[PDB]
Amino acid sequence: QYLRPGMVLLKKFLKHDDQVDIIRRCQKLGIGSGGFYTPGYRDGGKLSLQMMCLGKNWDPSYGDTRPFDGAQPPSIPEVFSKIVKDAIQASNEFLRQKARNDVEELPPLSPDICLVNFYTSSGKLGLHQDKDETKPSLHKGLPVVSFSLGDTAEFLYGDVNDVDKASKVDLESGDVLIFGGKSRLIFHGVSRIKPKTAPNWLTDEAKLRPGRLNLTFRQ
Ligand SMILES: O=C(O)CCC(=O)C(=O)O
Ligand SMILES: [Mn+2]
Repeated sequence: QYLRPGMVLLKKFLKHDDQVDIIRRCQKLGIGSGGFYTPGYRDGGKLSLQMMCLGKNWDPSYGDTRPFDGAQPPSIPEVFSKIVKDAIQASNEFLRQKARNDVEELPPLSPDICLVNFYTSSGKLGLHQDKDETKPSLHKGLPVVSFSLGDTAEFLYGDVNDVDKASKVDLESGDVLIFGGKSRLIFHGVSRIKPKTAPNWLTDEAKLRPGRLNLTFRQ
């Protein structure tokens, strides 16, 4: 649960039907206009990764359409935003209960982007900061809220671009991870996808392919 100031991991936060619904909506959004593509560049490097944005588009920074094909991203489903807000509320309640030092509290989020990352089993994403948001967003420490579904990721995090100084946590299917405030500019990334770790009920009900779906909400 508490990983460092303003960084909370909510285990198995996503409900059954919400996990299925997320996958089904992403499968459909993923094949249409503004769907998944293989990025030519990601800060930190990458392997076996495809992405698509909902809300604002995030290109190699932010815009209304993808330059390479002109497609407008699908908007962020209202259910996704609701679950983001619930995660932030639950984290703030936890932080209030944990207070001994200042009381910690994460800023609210009204996300206008969702980056959807899909990793196959050989997937990885190198260490980087989420630093492309506007200066006021960053200065306010508005959090990043990350959903995990499917196979488990080994997620690295730390203060610098060196794995030797990074911590590791597993992000398992259903987990929501939040980093804001003093943790907003952590270096972070995905070192490994653990094969064959997605819950069977999810693979079966959502017809989920091998790998991991991440949704990362910001601004
Ligand atoms: O897949 C993850 O959990 C990391 C997502 C991420 O850091 C990003 O795409 O900016
Ligand atoms: Mn990131």
